[PDB]
Amino acid sequence: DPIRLRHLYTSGPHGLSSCFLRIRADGVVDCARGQSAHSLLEIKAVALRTVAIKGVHSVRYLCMGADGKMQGLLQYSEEDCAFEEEIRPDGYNVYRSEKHRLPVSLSSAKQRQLYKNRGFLPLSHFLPMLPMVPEE
Amino acid sequence: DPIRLRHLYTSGPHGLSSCFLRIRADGVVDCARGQSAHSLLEIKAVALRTVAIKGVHSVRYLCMGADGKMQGLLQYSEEDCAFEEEIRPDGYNVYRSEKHRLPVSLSSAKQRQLYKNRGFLPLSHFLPMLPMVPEE
Repeated sequence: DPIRLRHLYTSGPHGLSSCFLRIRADGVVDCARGQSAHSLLEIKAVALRTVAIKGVHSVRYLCMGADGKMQGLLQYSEEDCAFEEEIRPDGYNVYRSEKHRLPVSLSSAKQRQLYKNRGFLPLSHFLPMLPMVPEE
Repeated sequence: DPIRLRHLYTSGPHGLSSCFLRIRADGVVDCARGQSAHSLLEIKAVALRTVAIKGVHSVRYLCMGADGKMQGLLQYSEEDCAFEEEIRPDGYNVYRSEKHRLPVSLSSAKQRQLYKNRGFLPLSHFLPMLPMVPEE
């Protein structure tokens, strides 16, 4: 199916923390305060509900490593960079990794303990936002 | 690409504050009133729009530390001393640090609060000036 250019938005319960998934040139994955060139992602279907996410600007694939820690890799590998896209009741998406048994998330090392301490991960629900300006 | 020898010029709104980024022998980074041997910088491309800045006279690399505070280090480290060079509408350049999420600036500790209080940093727009006398 068609390719999608979007900005993945998430936030904490307070709301004051607006976070757009950003893939940096140095391979780091963090939170951007608003839509930017580093947060513009290319979401491509690889299988049924499975997708690959690539930073348009950094040209790095969103990949999952140890503990579900996210990073941007220049080289794509299905097992670490392909995720099952699922819509949640809140209308946001969760991107799950089969191999790592965890959803993509911008949670910190300390926050990741909540996946088995409460059964969830902070900053793991993402709403694909269309860019505020046409682009392709 | 080729190496560039320049003097980075900036100023305050009053204009009365002419500032050339100076890298001192004692590692301190401050404002020079005019072009001098301490303000002669070597700007070298490391990647696409990424550059390294070294004081010719002090032989110190322009590096960013805590709060974006600038200092001159004898030892180069990409994460703290490499910046993305971007041209602004005023024709001046802003040198951004991916790791520190801030632009190079000669702002004081008190002035740095303006980055999130207004979204900018004083003395962060720099115009690379060619030396007024040939040199290499």
